[PDB]
Amino acid sequence: LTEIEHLVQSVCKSYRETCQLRLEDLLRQRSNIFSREEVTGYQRKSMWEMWERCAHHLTEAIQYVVEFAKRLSGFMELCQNDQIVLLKAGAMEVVLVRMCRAYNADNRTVFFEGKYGGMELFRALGCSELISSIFDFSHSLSALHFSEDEIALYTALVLINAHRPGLQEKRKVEQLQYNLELAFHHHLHKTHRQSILAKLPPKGKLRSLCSQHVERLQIFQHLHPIVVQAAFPPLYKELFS
Ligand SMILES: O=C(O)c1ccc(-c2nn(C(=O)c3c(Cl)cccc3C(F)(F)F)c3ccccc23)cc1
Ligand SMILES: CC(C)CCC[C@@H](C)[C@H]1CC[C@H]2[C@@H]3CC=C4C[C@@H](O)CC[C@]4(C)[C@H]3CC[C@]12C
Repeated sequence: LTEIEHLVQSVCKSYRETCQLRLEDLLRQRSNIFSREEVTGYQRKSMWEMWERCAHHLTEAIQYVVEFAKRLSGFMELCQNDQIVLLKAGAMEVVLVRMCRAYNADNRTVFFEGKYGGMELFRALGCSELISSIFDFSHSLSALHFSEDEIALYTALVLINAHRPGLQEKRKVEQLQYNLELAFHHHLHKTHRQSILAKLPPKGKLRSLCSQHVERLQIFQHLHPIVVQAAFPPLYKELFS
């Protein structure tokens, strides 16, 4: 079997081992929806408590994407500067894509702390426009009905992007990117799913939504800082303190 069919398998394996929540569990749990009383309970929480909860869930989700990245062929062989550049730009873009698996377009709910709730769950954060943007992005992805393997290959390409400003070894990233692009294109062809290519977000869209999200996270972190045990300290230090 070709270098490319092995690359498809290695990316899908890495994804399955780092996917954090099982799609089968997320789909089954769709009927499990926060009550009016449970929603009011969350809305009455202080923004500092809701921040602690959301910051920790987002940090944990990022750490799953760091593991994913570390398991991609060639990622660990990049200079550390380039590993940091790709993960700083890319890891939260991958979390925002991964969210569509935990999103129900039927009732516009996301899986959060054991049940499905709407964006009004997060009212205490005072972030309505940003959170509405994140829900809308997930709503856009949900219409693709991404397979686990499509999500794996697409999110590998979200990360392995030679056009990120700051790369020291651009040609090493291009070589990895070309192989992952071929793997993705090969797999869509093999599975009669080339139709999703025309429906993928414009790439400026994910970058710009991600930029707004992280900017807001950095403001909360400045006001009420959380600490975690860094999975990748050089990267952690490029964002935390
Ligand atoms: O475990 C780690 O090594 C690690 C763990 C997390 C990151 C990482 N956090 N992050 C955030 O936006 C973030 C989050 Cl998710 C929660 C609270 C505060 C923040 C903020 F201060 F950075 F704004 C990112 C964005 C983009 C890329 C990587 C990361 C990086 C490294
Ligand atoms: C401070 C503000 C910006 C926080 C944003 C609030 C909402 C949008 C956040 C808080 C917790 C987040 C979730 C935390 C963990 C996961 C699991 C991951 O596998 C997919 C994304 C998903 C499901 C996140 C989606 C976005 C989320 C629901």
